[PDB]
Amino acid sequence: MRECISIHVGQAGVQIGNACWELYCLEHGIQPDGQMPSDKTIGGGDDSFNTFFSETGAGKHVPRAVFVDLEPTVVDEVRTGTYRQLFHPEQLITGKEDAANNYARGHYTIGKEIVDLVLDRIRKLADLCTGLQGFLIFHSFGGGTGSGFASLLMERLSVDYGKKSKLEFAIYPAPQVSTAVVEPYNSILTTHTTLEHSDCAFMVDNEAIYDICRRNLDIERPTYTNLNRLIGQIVSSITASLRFDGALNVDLTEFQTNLVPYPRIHFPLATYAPVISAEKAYHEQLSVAEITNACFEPANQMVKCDPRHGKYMACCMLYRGDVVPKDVNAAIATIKTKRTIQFVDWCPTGFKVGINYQPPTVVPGGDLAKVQRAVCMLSNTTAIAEAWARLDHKFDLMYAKRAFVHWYVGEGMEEGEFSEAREDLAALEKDYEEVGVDS
Amino acid sequence: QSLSFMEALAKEDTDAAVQSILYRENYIM
Amino acid sequence: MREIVHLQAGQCGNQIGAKFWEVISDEHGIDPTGTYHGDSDLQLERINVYYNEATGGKYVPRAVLVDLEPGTMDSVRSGPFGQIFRPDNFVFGQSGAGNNWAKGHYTEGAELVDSVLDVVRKEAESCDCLQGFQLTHSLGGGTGSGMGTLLISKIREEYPDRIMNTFSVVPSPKVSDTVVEPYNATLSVHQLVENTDETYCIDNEALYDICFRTLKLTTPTYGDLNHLVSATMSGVTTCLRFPGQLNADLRKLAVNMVPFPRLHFFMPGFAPLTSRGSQQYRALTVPELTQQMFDAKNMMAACDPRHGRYLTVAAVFRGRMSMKEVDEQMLNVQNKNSSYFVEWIPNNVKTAVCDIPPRGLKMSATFIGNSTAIQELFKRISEQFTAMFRRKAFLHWYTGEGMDEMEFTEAESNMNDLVSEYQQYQDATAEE
Amino acid sequence: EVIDRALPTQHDGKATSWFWSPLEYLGDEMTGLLMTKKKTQRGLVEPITHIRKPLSIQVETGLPAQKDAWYRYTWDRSLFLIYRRKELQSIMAELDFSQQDIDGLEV
Amino acid sequence: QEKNKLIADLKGLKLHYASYEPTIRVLHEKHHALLKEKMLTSLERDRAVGKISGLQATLKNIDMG
Amino acid sequence: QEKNKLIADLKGLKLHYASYEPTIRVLHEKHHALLKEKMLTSLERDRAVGKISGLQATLKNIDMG
Repeated sequence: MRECISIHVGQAGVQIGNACWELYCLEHGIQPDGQMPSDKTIGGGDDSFNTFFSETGAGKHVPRAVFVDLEPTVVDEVRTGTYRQLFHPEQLITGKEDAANNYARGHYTIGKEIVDLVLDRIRKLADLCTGLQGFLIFHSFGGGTGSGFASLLMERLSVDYGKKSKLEFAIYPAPQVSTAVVEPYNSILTTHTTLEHSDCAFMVDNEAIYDICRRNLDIERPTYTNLNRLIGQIVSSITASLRFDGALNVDLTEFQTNLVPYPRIHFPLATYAPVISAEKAYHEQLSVAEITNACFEPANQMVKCDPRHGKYMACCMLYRGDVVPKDVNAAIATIKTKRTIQFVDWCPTGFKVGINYQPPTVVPGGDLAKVQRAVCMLSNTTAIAEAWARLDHKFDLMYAKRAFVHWYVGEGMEEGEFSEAREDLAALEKDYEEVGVDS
Repeated sequence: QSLSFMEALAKEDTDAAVQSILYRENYIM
Repeated sequence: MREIVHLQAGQCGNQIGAKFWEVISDEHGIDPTGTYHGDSDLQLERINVYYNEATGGKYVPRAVLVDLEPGTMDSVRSGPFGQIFRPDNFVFGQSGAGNNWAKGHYTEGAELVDSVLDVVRKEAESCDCLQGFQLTHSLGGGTGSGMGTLLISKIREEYPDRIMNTFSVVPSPKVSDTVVEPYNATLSVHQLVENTDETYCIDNEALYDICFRTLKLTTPTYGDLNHLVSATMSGVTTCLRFPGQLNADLRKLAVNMVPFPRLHFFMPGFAPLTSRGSQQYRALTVPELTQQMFDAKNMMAACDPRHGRYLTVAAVFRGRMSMKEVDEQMLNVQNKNSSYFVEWIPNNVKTAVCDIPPRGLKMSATFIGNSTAIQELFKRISEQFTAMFRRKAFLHWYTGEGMDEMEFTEAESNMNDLVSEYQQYQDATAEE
Repeated sequence: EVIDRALPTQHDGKATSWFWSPLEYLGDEMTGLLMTKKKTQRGLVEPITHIRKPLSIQVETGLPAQKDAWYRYTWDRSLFLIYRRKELQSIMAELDFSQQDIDGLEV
Repeated sequence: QEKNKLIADLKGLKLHYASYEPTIRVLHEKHHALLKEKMLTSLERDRAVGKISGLQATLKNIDMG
Repeated sequence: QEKNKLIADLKGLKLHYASYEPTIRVLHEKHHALLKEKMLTSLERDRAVGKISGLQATLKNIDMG
């Protein structure tokens, strides 16, 4: 049935997968041991857990995920954890050498060495499942592992399964803040691969997360754990109708079919709401209209971009919690007449209604409070094209005199690929503005 | 190119008057 | 697994290596006997990088001491931890170098080289896979300078896919130790720029001045400088020794902060350098540490980085603060101090935080960068070398060994080319 | 009239589509009835009206349209109002295009 | 009256340069337009010239025999 | 007092202004020469097209035999 396989490449991918799995286990009452020791006082768990977990003959749950990284340090860090009795060691492949923000090595001299292993693992996992719809590939653009290894694996997966959905989730290098220097070097190459070989791609950054946490959560000292929790909440909200039911079921196919207006324009604008702390969820009346209005606020977007610069082509709304249809109708009526929000002269309306009866759950020790209902936004607009423009400008200014290029040349790679990727991104942008140009 | 560009060209053309006024002010100071 | 083989050369190199070994042994809980007396968690798992598994859990150093004078082995063996090393690695000759690079390379580098190659080959085969080789030496003599270049060349020829990092001691005109020192420097820098991955600059005068004006030490000695450099390398090596959140390795650092192979020189530096009476009056925070890692006063260079432009910067932290302050600090520094780094390349600062705090100190952070400050050293070395090669004095000693004088001509030509390259890349304008 | 047709056009709540806005129960907890909204909630499109006065009639009323004291009215020349007059030209056009000149009409 | 005109000129220069900085942005998009056609076009041009010359020589001396 | 304070602030303001000015002027002129290089590049495009036209007619000549 509705079962998917998740892919976790790089340190960021592995930690995101850990956050997602722990969120799922706590939200379904899944104990860390792997069985159901709750024999005195029950606290839930009688639901459809087959989407993500598997039921054995003795009542054990086996996670269905791929934890691969070129550096063994992250795998070791996960191994010594408290959840080591949950998964199996065979799903956590270590390595001798890694890429560590390098594409040539991790794509030719590093990634190509471990191919048969991961392919056999994923084939076994797929055979272990009955119904397959899509995948959850978790990587990053700055990380050389999650760029080169991710690209080389996803090309093979694309040529091996053309009837299954290919998702994407990674981190965008913010123009203002950054961790490394060679990040756009990897990004320019990875964008072409994700564009001409995949169906949809989700692009997020951390500076927007920092802004929203300091503005709302009001933390002077944030950490990666909150970022991972935000990402996991977003992912769970997206795949909420799969693990459960509701008034209007929205499967992966149901939304991804409309979320792609064109084969070249598949970069939605995700927006999670409400992103608030404990003290912000007590004396604040929560309805649907306000949060839907807040969803379109640039201060709440996870990508630094003013939506007022371009206009929207396709919009997808999802909901999770005790939501009433009349509130959604009122919000739609309000937004459809708002003069601030811009849209094209061609699509008068378009959206989805995802009603989820089960409210989102909380985490003991986390920051999110008990919220009666949740909402997630996926829109498509042309105003986001500036980020690719900035990336192209940076790649150009660093490619003029070939900074840190002799390394890739010596490793072994065609130089004209940089010209190829540059012209591909130029054509992609040009298409984006042409679409944004109305009559 | 937009009205910013025409304004920039005009102020560049009138930069002679701009610099003249600047020098007059400096001399008065 | 992923282990590092360490090399030793020169009496100063030998003493600083012994100091580093003692420092790491104390940090990781090793008694002088040879057993283990630690009480930590990450001091047992990745401990094999510098040690080797043996019976009874008695971990052992991985270092080969190369010297031409046996008077150093007796000195280093009588120390508190001198009885733990491998006496086989102490390969010493019978005749001293006499501060001659050519003579030591020719005479004392032919019949003794075979033993050190054999032992290092045995050590390399003893492990499964290796990353690189660390050699600590000095250019002030023929022991550190005469042989280390030859050893580095040999190991590159045998194993080209390895890391060649070193911490050679640069000379200084104000504080010298050898009359023919710039000759040896000119000879050594050629091999440094031709057959060496990367090299760090080490100065004694700058460290002495730093200690005098900041630590305010009564009787500063070589032990202090050895402890300082040991802390510096330990802070460098903790990225692999003690994994944290954002881990890094030597090769990524090498590739990321070397824009061109001909310029592989760096400048190190440690942040918390205070006085004895100032330690319990201090504020442990990010802006202070950024100020001490950004100012030239705390840097261990005998020059002024403010004369040029910053090329590559890497901030390696060791502790538990967080991420955001580092990025905001580097952002505002680049915003304000715009006239100190290459405008053509943005984001020249690398972030790296080790979640594992060091032993005995709570907040620690080293500074590894490549600023435009060594050009003065190179040009003054070129000036003194040209002056000395003008009338050709102190040259019969080198002539008598057998080697000719064309080597000096080609070396000075290389130095002129390198300094010209450095100066014309210093003014790296955006365009015409 | 002008600004109260323009500012609800600018912001939320006061001029939204009231066609689907719910009601309230009160009196005492729940022993009575729901409330009702009976206004332009229907969809009524109310046009704009204006009023002036003619010259000689004004003179016979007591003043030939004399301006008030030159110094008082900082509000009429308030920078905020002037800037809004610069800013809201779009909405002021959307509301009414009939800028009026009236006083010269007497028979 | 002198100081009044002085403050007037102060604000005038302030606005003059705060409106100058838009032309720094305008030149920013201008050299962006330079980015559009300066290098990838030149790179493709030179590589096309090289391959064209090579295959020209190859086919010509193949047929001449 | 007021004129002295205004003098100090205006001096700082105009010092940084005159720091900006030569940069943008030389940026304009180097941008003009960059567009000159653009014209050069387009000319090499044209001569490459001429060479490839030579290629096509010579290959028709070798095809006819």
